[PDB]
Amino acid sequence: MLTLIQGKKIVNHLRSRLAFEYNGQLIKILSKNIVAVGSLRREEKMLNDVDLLIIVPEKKLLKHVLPNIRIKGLSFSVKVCGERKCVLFIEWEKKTYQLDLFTALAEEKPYAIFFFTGPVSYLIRIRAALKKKNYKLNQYGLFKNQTLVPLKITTEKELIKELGFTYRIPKKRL
DNA sequence: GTGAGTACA
DNA sequence: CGTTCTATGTGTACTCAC
DNA sequence: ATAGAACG
Ligand SMILES: Nc1nc2c(ncn2[C@H]2C[C@H](O)[C@@H](COP(=O)(O)OP(=O)(O)OP(=O)(O)O)O2)c(=O)[nH]1
Ligand SMILES: [Mn+2]
Ligand SMILES: [Mn+2]
Repeated sequence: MLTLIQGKKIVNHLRSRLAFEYNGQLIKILSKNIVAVGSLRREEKMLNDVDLLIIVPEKKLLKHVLPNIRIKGLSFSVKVCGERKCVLFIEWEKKTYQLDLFTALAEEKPYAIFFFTGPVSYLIRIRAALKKKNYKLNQYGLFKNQTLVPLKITTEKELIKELGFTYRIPKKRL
């Protein structure tokens, strides 16, 4: 375990140091395209792991953008990886800590953040509401009866509100 | 080289 | 009848027949 | 959020 002060330090260092190797020359992951989520974005006092959400700008880099990932100048061991979820352990200070990573394309941004900030209890509650209205909300979208439901939205609030729910900051999300 | 059961969110 | 407790979801990456 | 069930 590690604190929000530790986490904040760790996430800030990484945002200089991320990139993936796309067939030789490695293309630099721009930090305006990475977003701290889960506990750290809710600003909980104590952290179990740092969970991060990378936004890809074309679909056909998902084949590359997590299983060929590098963090400059620091050690790590991989336990799992895929196109959209990739879990890593880090060596920080003398510390070993765990780092989840997650991807969505820009079309998906707020829903990935809303899904990934948690908390777990909030996600469990919030969904039942719309299953009662026979809708489905996921990392990627909002859908009904097998067809996506498009909305005129850009940020997470406009999503939560377009869904018809109290918007609140991630500290006390429940 | 399609398809159920599990692990971990 | 009011207060309170409780239940509630679903995708990714993996494994292991076939 | 939301509704049903257990309890005064
Ligand atoms: N724990 C958990 N998280 C889930 C689940 N489903 C979706 N999530 C989302 C919400 C979480 O905020 C996000 C990552 O959660 P984590 O497992 O890393 O923990 P979280 O960030 O909530 O805080 P933590 O790492 O426990 O200190 O994934 C689930 O079933 N369990
Ligand atoms: Mn976390
Ligand atoms: Mn996590």
